[PDB]
Amino acid sequence: VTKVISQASPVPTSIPGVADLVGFGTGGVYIIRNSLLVQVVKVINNFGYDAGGWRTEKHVRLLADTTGDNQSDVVGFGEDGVWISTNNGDNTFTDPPSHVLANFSYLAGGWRVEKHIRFMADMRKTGRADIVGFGEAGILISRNNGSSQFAPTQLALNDFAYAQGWRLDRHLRFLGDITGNGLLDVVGFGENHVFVAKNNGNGTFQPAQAVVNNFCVGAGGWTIASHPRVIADLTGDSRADILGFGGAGVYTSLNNGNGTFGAVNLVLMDFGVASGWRTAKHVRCVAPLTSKKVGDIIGFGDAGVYVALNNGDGTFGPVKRVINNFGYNQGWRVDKHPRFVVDLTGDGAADIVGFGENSTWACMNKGDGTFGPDMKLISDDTSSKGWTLEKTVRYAANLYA
Ligand SMILES: CC(=O)N[C@@H]1[C@@H](O)[C@H](O)[C@@H](CO)O[C@H]1O
Ligand SMILES: CC(=O)N[C@@H]1[C@@H](O)[C@H](O)[C@@H](CO)O[C@H]1O
Ligand SMILES: CC(=O)N[C@@H]1[C@@H](O)[C@H](O)[C@@H](CO)O[C@H]1O
Ligand SMILES: CC(=O)N[C@@H]1[C@@H](O)[C@H](O)[C@@H](CO)O[C@H]1O
Ligand SMILES: CC(=O)N[C@@H]1[C@@H](O)[C@H](O)[C@@H](CO)O[C@H]1O
Ligand SMILES: CC(=O)N[C@@H]1[C@@H](O)[C@H](O)[C@@H](CO)O[C@H]1O
Ligand code: NA
Ligand code: NA
Ligand code: NA
Ligand code: NA
Ligand code: NA
Ligand code: NA
Repeated sequence: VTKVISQASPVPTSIPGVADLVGFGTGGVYIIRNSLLVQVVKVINNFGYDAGGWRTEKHVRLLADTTGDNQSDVVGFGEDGVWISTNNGDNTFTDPPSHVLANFSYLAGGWRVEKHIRFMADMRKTGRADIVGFGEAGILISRNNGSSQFAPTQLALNDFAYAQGWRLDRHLRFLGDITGNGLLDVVGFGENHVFVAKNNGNGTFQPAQAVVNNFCVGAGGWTIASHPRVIADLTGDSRADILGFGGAGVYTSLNNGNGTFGAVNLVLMDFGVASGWRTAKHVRCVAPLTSKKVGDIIGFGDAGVYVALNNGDGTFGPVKRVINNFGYNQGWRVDKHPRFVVDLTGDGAADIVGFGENSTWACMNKGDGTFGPDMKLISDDTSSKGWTLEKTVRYAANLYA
């Protein structure tokens, strides 16, 4: 499946891949390298609640390859600027980090978690991640010129920002390739339309185009509170399609190939409000779980994990409960226990990992969207050891492969 960057998952993982685990703890940054010999390693005495004053409410902490060597670096949008610790290649990182740009931050640029969105993305196919912010006047990009040299911001597009009415309480913004050229374009679920903007390849976009009169708060009644939406390749043409978890169930609009979109269809009467699904208590994802390399549906519900497998064309097979765990009825809580659907084995079929009450747990995908037994990986990065949502950040991320 293709690289999609979203508000919900700003650190994309690779398909295929062997994702590592990263924790921005109170004392700093810790990693669990995906390997046969499992352990927790502290790598930076920074980017933490008690290690530099990092706060979920004011700052953004991410992983992205900022150098082009295919290793992920630690990036923090802090109080006064953007701070980077680079991956040394051997499960260590530079410490202290370096401040590379006095912008995209609370006091330098006036950026706010409540109003603005900050991502890291290779926007020009350089192999390096540029800074991309949806701010006040539009989308601002700082070009990564290599060797920690970040160009001052340029207004990539005068849209998808606070001045054009975009709000985190009402709308969704994504980066994803909707044309097939390998460049990340902008997809925005606005007030009355899904808009797209095509990437020019040089740090700017074409003007936005309304492509679907649906999936929005003012078109079809789609709320952030009840109806999560994603973009993902549902068909295998490498272009992002639209999928929504609506009232009745799952709605899709398939990309025509060029970033225009087809009809809106209800393709599955499950995973919606009508079948009991709730943003407050459940996790719904789209990720490849089989050899077809298209988006399948995963849902951490009450009784456990439910999957519907894509037939290969954006329609789905029956819903099956594949694991009687990671669900609400086994004590998993959206506000305490992060759960991710990511490739941990390198075969292209996404696995399940969860940071539980006492242990990190995983289940291996057998390659066909069925799973093995719940495996206990390690008793760290968990609630019981002080890792809370309010004070810490945890990701699955490809640090190397
Ligand atoms: C939240 C934040 O920006 N924290 C930074 C910290 O990472 C850095 O070590 C320090 C250097 O003086 O400056 C603080 O502002
Ligand atoms: C929150 C926000 O968008 N702040 C930007 C700032 O990052 C940029 O340096 C400046 C340049 O004019 O424009 C502001 O609007
Ligand atoms: C929040 C939202 O949807 N804002 C859009 C804006 O992006 C678009 O450029 C404008 C002109 O069509 O229409 C507004 O409603
Ligand atoms: C939030 C939601 O599910 N909205 C759907 C909308 O997308 C669909 O177009 C309409 C008629 O089919 O039914 C609404 O309930
Ligand atoms: C919120 C939730 O878990 N809903 C599930 C639904 O997906 C499933 O189709 C049904 C039959 O197993 O069981 C419900 O409890
Ligand atoms: C939220 C959480 O961690 N729940 C786990 C559950 O998945 C596991 O089946 C059980 C028995 O080991 O232990 C619980 O603590
Ligand atoms: Na790198
Ligand atoms: Na490196
Ligand atoms: Na900040
Ligand atoms: Na594109
Ligand atoms: Na597609
Ligand atoms: Na896998």
